[PDB]
Amino acid sequence: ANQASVVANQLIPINTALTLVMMRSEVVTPVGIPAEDIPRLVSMQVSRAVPLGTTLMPDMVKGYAA
Repeated sequence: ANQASVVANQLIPINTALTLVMMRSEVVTPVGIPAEDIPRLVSMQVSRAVPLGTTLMPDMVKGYAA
């Protein structure tokens, strides 16, 4: 029900390390990576370009394990 996920706040280009300006928290379905994990994600790289408005999913961040 009101579980928040990381949603792309701007285009995140392929193989660019994530900065906190790139990530917002939002309740959406399907559930993706929990909002709580935004601190962890900083400096990790995404494996594909993530468009504005897209929920970050585990399989899009290289090196992610929850």
